[PDB]
Formats: sequence, structure tokens, C-alpha cells
Amino acid sequence: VRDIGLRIQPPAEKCDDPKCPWHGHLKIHGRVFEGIVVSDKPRKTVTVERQYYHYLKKYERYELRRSRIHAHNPPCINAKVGDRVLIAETRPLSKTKHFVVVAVLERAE
Amino acid sequence: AIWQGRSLRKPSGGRIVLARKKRKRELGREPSNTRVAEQDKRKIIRTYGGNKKVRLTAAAYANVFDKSGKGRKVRIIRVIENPANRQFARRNIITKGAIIETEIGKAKVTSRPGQDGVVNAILLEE
Amino acid sequence: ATFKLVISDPKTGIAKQIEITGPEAEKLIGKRIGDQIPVKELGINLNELFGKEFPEDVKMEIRGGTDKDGFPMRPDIHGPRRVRILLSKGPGFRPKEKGERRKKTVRGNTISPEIVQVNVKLVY
RNA sequence: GCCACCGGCGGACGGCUCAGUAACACGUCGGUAACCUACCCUCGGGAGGGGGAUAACCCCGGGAAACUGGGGCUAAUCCCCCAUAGGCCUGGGGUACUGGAAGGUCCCCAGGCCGAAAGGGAGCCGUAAGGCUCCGCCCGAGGAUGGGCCGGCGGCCGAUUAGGUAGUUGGUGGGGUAACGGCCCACCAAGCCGAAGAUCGGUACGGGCCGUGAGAGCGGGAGCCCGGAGAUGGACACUGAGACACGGGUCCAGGCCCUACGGGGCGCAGCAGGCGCGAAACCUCCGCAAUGCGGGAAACCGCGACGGGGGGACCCCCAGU
Ligand SMILES: [Mg+2]
Ligand SMILES: [Mg+2]
Ligand SMILES: [Mg+2]
Ligand SMILES: [Mg+2]
Ligand SMILES: [Mg+2]
Ligand SMILES: [Mg+2]
Ligand SMILES: [Zn+2]
Repeated sequence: VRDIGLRIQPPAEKCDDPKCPWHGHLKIHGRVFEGIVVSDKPRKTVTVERQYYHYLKKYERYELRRSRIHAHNPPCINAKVGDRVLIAETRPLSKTKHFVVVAVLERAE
Repeated sequence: AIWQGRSLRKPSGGRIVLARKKRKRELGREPSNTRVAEQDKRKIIRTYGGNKKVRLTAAAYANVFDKSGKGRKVRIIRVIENPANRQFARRNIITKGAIIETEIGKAKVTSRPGQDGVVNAILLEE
Repeated sequence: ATFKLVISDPKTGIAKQIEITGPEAEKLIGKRIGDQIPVKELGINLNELFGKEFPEDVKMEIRGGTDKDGFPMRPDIHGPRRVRILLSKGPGFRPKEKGERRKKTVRGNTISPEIVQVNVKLVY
């Protein structure tokens, strides 16, 4: 079984395109995040959301924050809305796609 | 005056006011549309840092290839079905996906002529 | 009009000048650069000023010449007109830098009643 | 021994001001396996043959000036060709290296395109061959120095401004670039931001830091260092390793200056000095001895950078009558 430098398990199918890190000619290098999908309307792209807490200092309380990014969605792991995904960083793929989906966790619920 | 810098419109739809001027290191050049002719012409450019770029402008031969690695320098007749642009196969513009019709069959171009200054192809099967 | 010819002998590298007018300043009024005019027909000037040795079939041609105000003649702009073009070398510009250009005023190719100096050399 | 001219390197740094900019401009953590790089450091290899003009100098000048023409003679570490090393693209087949992971590196076949160099200069030793060592030239692999590009996060005000976007968001095939990218193009779709404040207006160079307070906090970011941007306003190119160049070049707009009335020029947000504006801000000084930079084999040469004084109730410390 092939690894790419993440110590995780590959997908159970084979792809076509060359913009896939598992089966093609793409290289991943950088940050490694984790979120849940909020749309996949256009072709081969998703939108992933993650949440964190900001700590104000004058009032000493917390505050909820978000971050929405866009990721390439190779045809061997095509992710729908409402499921956890691991995403990695690589070169610019379009005007606003700079990440790629590598593994899907918890499909349905 | 072909500036290849940033864009002037945010992904949300608001406009951007440029803060500086155009740097000389961001510019672009003219597309070198390769034609078919009876003698191939090519020029030489000086590029960023002092390098060079050979620039083909008219095409005569093809360097067609095979499955056993056997090339042959044969000349081309005309282009058919360039998927890049809709009206290239008519004017005989060879870009990179062009389907060249050599005098030993058909072939598909697998090199960038405007960047290397040669035409290469694989012997397309029927 | 009247002109100031600069006769130059290429076989010995010395020159002289003479002033012609009247009938003389009409038989080279429309001549372009590199024309080969016979000396005997035009020239009232004699086989002197140089040493009295020239044959009888000698003839000179037009090379250059300045203008009434002091501009040179650029042997590429045909026509007896005056223009202002951007140069990089050649008659009409002395660069004195590397890769530099400038916008100098030059004169055409055909002689005119404005030209004051005419440059010629003697081919035998 | 003095001087100018061809030729090399430098003039893209250094000095100045804060107009524009709410933006990947800046701070911090990461990325380039998607990129360029003269001077400098190491290792491994080359310098084999031909050719050619023209400045200085001599003979004539033109023009009011700015400037500029014709003929003769000459040399190079100047310029050009040939060959070979080498660089680049594509097809087929081996598994030698780095790394977390090879569109990269290495080896063997095949088809093409591009294509190097100055054995040059100065001392010495021998009758001469010829050496000794000093400064050099070209290609390849790697570093270093300097940058281009790209992400995650962090820092103003307005609802008496609610909808905004149509190359706009994405895909497929390409061109262009040093390089990835709607950065541009030809087709196929209908996506993309937004009451957790999008869009549009307002004000503003960002930070290390600075004033004030017992602290929590509130207010400011001229001077010193680090990043960004600009050279009367707007557009655009040439040379170079690097610029779309404050003391380099064009065009428009708006000012001014010299002219023999045909034509030429200039733009201190460099240092002193002048006018105008204002409540509001200095000498038209001495030096390359010090710190450094550019040139040179070196001794050296230049520098309103930097260094020394002149003027002024600028801020602190220590004293007199
Ligand atoms: Mg500068
Ligand atoms: Mg605004
Ligand atoms: Mg001469
Ligand atoms: Mg594409
Ligand atoms: Mg401002
Ligand atoms: Mg005062
Ligand atoms: Zn795959």
C-alpha cells in the first residue's frame, strides 16, 4: 500500500486525473487541517469549514470563530455535504483553491 | 503591454485600487502562432536573467514517433481538429493537442512549439 | 542657390573647398546621394588646388551635407524634407552611452535650395 | 613623468519625504517537488583555427547656440564565423541517489533544434630554449548573498449605506511567463461572498516602540532601526545579473527659460541659500584623519554618506552669583 507522508490509509479505488495526490502527479506539503463540508455545487471542488475560539483579553472571555476554504475533490473520494475530511496544502490550483482533500472520515452522520 | 500581475476584483465582487505601478518583471509577450509553410522560421529571445528561448514561427517537419522508440523526420500536410481553439484547424495553427497529418499517417503533437522550437508527435492509432 | 563643395581626394587624403553659384547651382539641385556627376560639365573649377595630375574623365558623387541651420542629411529619408526622428546610431547622432536613444532633427536625401554644404569625393 | 580617447567594472546601493494604499501593505509561523541570481567559496574539465571595421591622430568644414557632416590611417582582455565540449524538447527501456513523498538526479538506445572561451597582461632567472609565481578567460555540479511567488492566523469607524458579482466562481484543452495561477484565450456549466456586516462611503503608511495611570485600561505612531511606496500629474520602451531608472530616453497635460525668430532647453520630497504660505523651524562653512562603500594586482583616489565646527530658553545631568 502506497503512502505519501501522512501515515494514513489509501482510498479503495483508482482515479483518472493527474491532480490527485494518491494516483497522480501532485505533491502535498504544508499544513494539515480537518473540518466538515458545507457545499459541493461546482465540479471537483468543495468548501470546508472549521471552528476555533478567540480569547479576548480586556473582558477575559472567549468567542466563536470560523474559517471557510476551498479544496480540490479527486474523483476517487468524492465527498458530499456533511462529513469530516482531512485536507493538505500544495501549490495554487486555481484562483482560490490551494488545498486538496486526502481522506474522508464519517461519511453519513 | 500584456501585464500578467494580479487581478482587480476580489472573490467576493468588490473592486481593488492598485497601490503601486507595473513592474517590468511581470509582463507578457505575444502568442507565437505556428503556421504550416515550406520553410521553418524561428527567432531567439533574451529572457529574465540572461537566458534564452527558441521560438518557432513556421513549421516544416514533424519528428514523428512510435511505440518502439523509432522516430522519423517527415513533413506535415495540414492540421485537423485542434481542440484548443475552435478556428485553428482551419488556419493551420499548431498548438499542443493538434492532430497532425504527416505523410505516414496521423499523429498527435506532444511538445510546445512556441517554447522549444520543435514539433514532436506520436503516431496516433486509428 | 550657392553651395560650398568639399572636394576630397581619396588617393591622398587631402581636401579643398570652393564656392559655386549661378549656373553651377542648378545642375545638381535635384541630385540624390551617390550620383556620380562628371566634373568637366558642371565644374568651372579647374585641375588645381591639388597638384595638377588628374585625368580628363574624372567624376564625383554626392555623399552628405548639412543644412541652412546646421542639421545633417540622413541618407535614408528620401525626399527633400526635414523631419525629427528617434535615432540610435548613424549620421545624425553621436551616442556616448550604451543602449541609449535620442530624438534628433535631420534632413532628407535630395538636395534642395536650403542645403549650404555639400560633401563629395573623386572617383577616377 | 603628465594628458584625453577606445575598452572593463560601478552608477539599480547610499541620501530624502509620507502623497497614494483598509490591501497578503505589515507582524508571526510555514511552503516552492512551481522560480531567477554579476561580485564571492569548493570540486571536475577546456583555451584548437580564421576574419573585420572604427574612435584617438591628419586634411576640409556646417551652425548664433544645443550640436553635428565628408575623406585618409591604426590596435586590443573590442566585434564576427568554423569545429568540438555543452544547453533544451519528445519517444522507449533499466533501478544507482536524496527525501516524509519523485512531473527531479544518474545509466543505455533513437529523432531534432540551440551552440563557449583572452594562454591575455606584469615581474624574475638563463646566451638562448624554456621555467618560477602574481592577476586573469570559458563550461558543469553544489553553496552562499539578494530577491519573485504562495498559504494558516492577528490588528479602525459608519445601517439616516442591504443585497453585491457576470472573467464574476468552477471544469476541460491551450498560450504566455524565470515561474504556479482566469494571469489571458476557445468551448461546458451556474457557481461565488453576505445581519458572525458582504458591497459602498470615511479617515489612515504598517510594526519594534512612545505619553499617561496603583493596576485593569485609554491616547499617539514625524526624528532612531526594520518592511512598503513615490520623484510636477498620466501613459510607454532601450541597455543590463538586476530598472520600466530622483541628478538616463520618448509622448500628452500644466508651468518657466535662452534665442541672430529658423530653433533649443529645465523641474532640489539630496546639502547650504531664495520666494510663497503660515501662530509656527538654522551656515550659500572646514575635511577625506576616523567608520564604511565603488574602482584598482597594490600604494592609493572620490564621496554635502559619515566626520568637525556656526546659529537656536530642543530634551536630560553637574555647578556658580
Ligand atoms: Mg535609488
Ligand atoms: Mg474604502
Ligand atoms: Mg571618419
Ligand atoms: Mg489549466
Ligand atoms: Mg494619506
Ligand atoms: Mg520653533
Ligand atoms: Zn486517487
